Amino acid sequence: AVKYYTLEEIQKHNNSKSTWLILHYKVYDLTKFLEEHPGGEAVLRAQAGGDATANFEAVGHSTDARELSKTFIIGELHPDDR
Ligand code: HEM
Repeated sequence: AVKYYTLEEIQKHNNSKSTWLILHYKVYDLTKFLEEHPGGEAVLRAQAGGDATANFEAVGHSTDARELSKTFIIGELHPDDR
């Protein structure tokens, strides 16, 4: 299978580096994208844990981003979260 991650497991990644989150039932590791991500390592690290779909969408982001995200996809939201 793909190995989905629970909101909890994703929630464990919210300290300094470990920065995961859920964007439309999809998990994106951006731990090695903090300093890289133009928004500035802050909003990403803060919204880390999950429930950033609205935040991500609120920014809008472009096609390039939408595609990049897929390259950063680590899996999907656990089938026991939804
Ligand atoms: C799925 C992974 C993500 C990728 C690949 C990504 C990529 C990008 C890129 C390329 C930009 C440039 C803006 C543009 O012209 O489109 C950007 C800006 C931005 N992103 Fe992301 N992003 C991701 C996730 C997030 C998340 C989860 C948040 C919310 C916590 C976020 C918040 C922002 C903000 C605040 C900006 C700057 C807008 C501003 O305040 O001026 N991004 N992102």
